[PDB]
Amino acid sequence: GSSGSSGVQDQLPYSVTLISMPATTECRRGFSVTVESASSNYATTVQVKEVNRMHISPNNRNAIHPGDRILEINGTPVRTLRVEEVEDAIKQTSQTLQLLIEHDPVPQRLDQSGPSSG
Repeated sequence: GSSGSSGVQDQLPYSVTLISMPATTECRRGFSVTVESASSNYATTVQVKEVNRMHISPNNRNAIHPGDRILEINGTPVRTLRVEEVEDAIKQTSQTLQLLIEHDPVPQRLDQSGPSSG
């Protein structure tokens, strides 16, 4: 009922994020998204291309960010929401835009050169 994503049981840690902001301040949205369909017509995967902290806000700016992956939009599975659907949702510039970002515990894969010499 409440939650559910091909796995009700509990395994390994995880931190989910949810951002619910009203419209996008008129005009066009503030951030762009990527739609992958592999070799089909519907959606298969969504990724955050660009994101503006000014167009959005210092509140949802922490939750969302460029590089993450949108699991659900407005409270719906993108893995099922046809491309047009995944895009239309964004077009909505007069309604509460909900974005569910997934945050993993694992550390950020950075370089591999610490403080040399001792």
